[PDB]
Amino acid sequence: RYHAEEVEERFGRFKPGVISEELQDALGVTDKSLPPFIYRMRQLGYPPGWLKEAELENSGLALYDGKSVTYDLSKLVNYPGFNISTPRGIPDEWRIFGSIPMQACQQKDVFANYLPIPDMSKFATGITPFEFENMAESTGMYLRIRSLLKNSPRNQQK
Amino acid sequence: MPRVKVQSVETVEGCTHEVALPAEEDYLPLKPRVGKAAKEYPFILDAFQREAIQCVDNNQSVLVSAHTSAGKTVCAEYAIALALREKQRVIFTSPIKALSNQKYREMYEEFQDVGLMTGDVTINPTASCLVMTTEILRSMLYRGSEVMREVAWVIFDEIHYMRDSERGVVWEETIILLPDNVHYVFLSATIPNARQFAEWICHLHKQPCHVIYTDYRPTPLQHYIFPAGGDGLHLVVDENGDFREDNFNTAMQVLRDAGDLGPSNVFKIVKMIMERNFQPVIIFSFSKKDCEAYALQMTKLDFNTDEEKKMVEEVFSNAIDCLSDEDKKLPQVEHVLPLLKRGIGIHHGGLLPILKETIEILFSEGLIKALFATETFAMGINMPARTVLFTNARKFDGKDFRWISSGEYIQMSGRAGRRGMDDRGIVILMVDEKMSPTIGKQLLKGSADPLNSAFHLTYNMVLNLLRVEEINPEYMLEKSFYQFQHYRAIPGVVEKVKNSEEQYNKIVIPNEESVVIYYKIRQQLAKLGKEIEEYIHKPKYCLPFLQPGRLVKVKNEGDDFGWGVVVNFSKKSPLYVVEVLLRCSKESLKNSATEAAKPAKPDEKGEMQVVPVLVHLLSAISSVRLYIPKDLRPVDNRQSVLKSIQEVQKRFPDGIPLLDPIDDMGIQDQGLKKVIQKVEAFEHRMYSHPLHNDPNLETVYTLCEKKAQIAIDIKSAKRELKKARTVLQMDELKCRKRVLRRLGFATSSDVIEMKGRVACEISSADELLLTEMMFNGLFNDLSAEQATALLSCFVFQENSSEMPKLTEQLAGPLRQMQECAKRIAKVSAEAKLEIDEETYLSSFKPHLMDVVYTWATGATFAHICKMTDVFEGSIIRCMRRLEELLRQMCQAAKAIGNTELENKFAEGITKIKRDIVFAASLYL
Amino acid sequence: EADRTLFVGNLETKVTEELLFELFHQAGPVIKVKIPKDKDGKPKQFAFVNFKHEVSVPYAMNLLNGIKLYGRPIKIQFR
RNA sequence: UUUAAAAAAAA
Repeated sequence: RYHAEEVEERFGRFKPGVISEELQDALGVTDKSLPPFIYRMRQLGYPPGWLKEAELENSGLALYDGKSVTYDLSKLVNYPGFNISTPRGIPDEWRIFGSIPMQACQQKDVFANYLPIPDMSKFATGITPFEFENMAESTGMYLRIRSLLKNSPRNQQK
Repeated sequence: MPRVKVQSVETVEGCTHEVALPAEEDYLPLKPRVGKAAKEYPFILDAFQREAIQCVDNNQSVLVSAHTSAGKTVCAEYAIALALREKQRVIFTSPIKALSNQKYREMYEEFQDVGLMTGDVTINPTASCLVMTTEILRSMLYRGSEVMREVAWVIFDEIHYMRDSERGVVWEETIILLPDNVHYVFLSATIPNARQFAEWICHLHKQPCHVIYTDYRPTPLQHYIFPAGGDGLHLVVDENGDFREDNFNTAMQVLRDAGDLGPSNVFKIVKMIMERNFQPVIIFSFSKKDCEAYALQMTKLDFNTDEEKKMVEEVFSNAIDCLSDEDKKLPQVEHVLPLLKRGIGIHHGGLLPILKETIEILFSEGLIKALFATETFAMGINMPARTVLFTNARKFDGKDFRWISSGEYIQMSGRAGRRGMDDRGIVILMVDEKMSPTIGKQLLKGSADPLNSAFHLTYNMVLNLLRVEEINPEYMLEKSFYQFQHYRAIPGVVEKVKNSEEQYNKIVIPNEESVVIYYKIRQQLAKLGKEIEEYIHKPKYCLPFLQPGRLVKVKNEGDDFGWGVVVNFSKKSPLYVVEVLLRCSKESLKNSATEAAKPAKPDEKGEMQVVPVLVHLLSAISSVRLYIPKDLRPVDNRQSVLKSIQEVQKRFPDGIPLLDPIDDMGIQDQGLKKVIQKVEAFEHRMYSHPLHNDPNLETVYTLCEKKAQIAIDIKSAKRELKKARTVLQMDELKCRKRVLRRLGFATSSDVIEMKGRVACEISSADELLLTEMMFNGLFNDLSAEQATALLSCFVFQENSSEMPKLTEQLAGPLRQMQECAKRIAKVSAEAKLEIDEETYLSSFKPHLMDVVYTWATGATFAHICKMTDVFEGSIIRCMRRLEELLRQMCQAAKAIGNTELENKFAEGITKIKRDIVFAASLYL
Repeated sequence: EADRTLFVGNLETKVTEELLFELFHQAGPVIKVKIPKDKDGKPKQFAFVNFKHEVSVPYAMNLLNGIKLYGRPIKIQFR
């Protein structure tokens, strides 16, 4: 169902880019040291997994009367030390595990910019006459609602 | 018998104005306007509207039939203005409740001297104008409320809804019972048989009735087809109406090539629309789940600017503020807001009513630019769009699945193309693999369906009519636009029989006795051959002979495909299907997705395709088994098989041998022996006849056959004509009256007894069950909760498979109700009434009994909504219906003077009526 | 599915669904991790992970192979 | 170094 957006709670939830202290414990490295994967990551490049998410495909359908793919630049992931400059207090530990200093192409800016009938009285005989029920009055809600969007796209186009 | 004259009044181009008036009357021209016009409009009026206004200026009924958005409502507005100007009273009637609310808002903002009367609410009842659903009007008529006296005009809306087949009857009743002095105004979508309706009104009230028919629409339409698999839209129909055959054929060929070989097609279509500047779009899908899923898929676009987002947030918050804060915490309300923010909306019966109203308002104001709706939104008022898209052209009506009728397609597509702002409406139809070019052509080129009534008897109608005096149900049955159609048809059948008779007499035969004897003998031989073939086709005798090379002739009555080679056979489920390799027509082949098969036309050369025929169609199972290639996929091989069959035929110059049913198949049962004896005797008798050896007998035999055909046609036509000379449901009325008297409702003389008088009130659900249970004292002990739950069980009807378990209090009462229903079904059956007891008992679904009990206990709405699976919209609908039924039950208890039940139902109403379910509509 | 599946073997005992999902989601969207347990009630050395797109599966491997989790390398294999 | 498709609706 549309409102049943509980698929995102199979076991929990997380966010991209950020690093949790519990994750630091899991990896065996605290937060002071730069993550080791970053080394290999900056020796690999930008992950393609999130690339598809930020990529929008233009429909190729054409009108049979008788590609410059679009990317959402606001969805770019943040990977400090590879795409963004490493936060202060974290040196360029490229000598650990083997790596190189963050390159411009590895950096975020370069990658981003790269892209008869009976009478009525007879009827009412022997049966209870009809009575009005649920009598009520307008609360003016429609009036105020209409007042709110006084200048709407439809109205301004009128 | 009806006697009505249809004078075709001359009119300017665009409309066809014709008046049906009683035969003895003399047509006269309509007088021009007298005095100032009732109301003035800021824009010029197209011709047909002008003629309608002139017609209403003379207090003569009128039936406007034109495409919605052609501007029908202007006539109703003028009629209301005129009625108000003369201190009269008028009534506006609409089918649906929500449409009634919208119309009421429009009218109130127009004149401000307006009321409203529906089951849910009533506003300003003592108003010179009223808006009410048909049911309220029918209640007024049956109970003869004094308010009905002052009325002079009645404006029926969406009268084409009269063929609803469930709520259609309520129209006819209302039309029949009104006094003659009143004048009508009927607004309907374009329909072919409007003249019949006007004639019915004239004959029924004895006054002129006009008909204005116009197919003109303001902004043209262009119809494109999207095949499932293709990569483009083909302009199948242009605004000029010239159905482009070549483009349609190309689209269907692409469909076929894909079949025989943006993850979602709808996503591609909507994206293309967005980038082509067709933003305001209505996507029609005939399933709630489909609409939900498609809306969810599109949660990655945004058609709205930030300012529109702020406006939408403001409007949605203001609309929702009425509900309690606990209601605002519902997942449904919370989760739709993002969609509206980005410019996507949903509209189907499942949703909550308040959300539906809010989405309607937003769409009317243009904030939402892509709305996924079911068929219901089509009937909405003043919610057009620049484009309309059909996902699936298959809907499940009350009966079963079917292709959408051309009428529904026209009705929905009429909601495409605004006035002035956009000058080209676009309608796009998606077609899947299970589509045929013939079906597509019929759907696109078809016209509106004819208006055929659906009148059917109801116990409430019978009881009420019996109660009142100086009238009986026979009157209604006679005048209910159903006998009327048969009377209109009678002249056709009369002329048909007369013409057939005169032509049959015209035929000339040299000596009919001998020719007739010969023909009878020939027919008897044909019947005996049919019996023998029936003997052969017993599966246990012929199946061993249906080998993958056998050479059998298959001849379905009328159409014979000639010889063809068997390929395979199987037991389908217990008939047997044999797959032969016949010559097909290359037309049935192209549209084989729906067609069955057709013999190859003699002129052209067939395709030699495999046809799955039924076993008994095998006219003759010859015995020459061909050498089959063993791989019949490539089209080259099957032509080789055709050549082989031609060679085999050339080898046997005088007919291929056929298996002898007696010794080859080894049939032993004596019946075949006797049939053989009979056929031998008849053959000898035929040969010994003289005319058999005579020459030129072929033409004489042909004309004798045609004479016999015409004779049987005359017999059938006159039989059915005599059949049509009687009222149909009269037997049904007799059965209903028998049932009513058998249960004490009506005396043997057909005078309503107190039981029937009580049963008169209840009209929202079954009456006999409720009245019997009330009298049998079932309710005397149940607490308000159990009674409420049972009544809910009455008013629920939906395809639900949950079958929940009911623990203690919701079971026993249900079992007692089951016993009473079984008693009623048995009594009906013994009175010779068509009724299936099991189905009747299955109608009362208690699926919501537990839900309603919990809700009455005091549970919050979110709690119950999670207690089952039915969409919250259905729960709200059932709850409202149950509330009105409870009010009627209170009235019945008052009638029988049993204060206990009155108090119990008062408690029930008080408990189950609170914030969200009975949320006052924001249109008021 | 099989294209988007990827077996994980020799994972540390405390390695549960939450930590693996946290590790694997950062590189790209991942459907979920399957750990059919043995008759012990604790995570096995064997398990599987299913990603949203198979194109993401190699990159994770390209980025992760025998990484030091809980001071213990974890191997990853294909179908 | 690897476990069933199913719409719409009311006194």
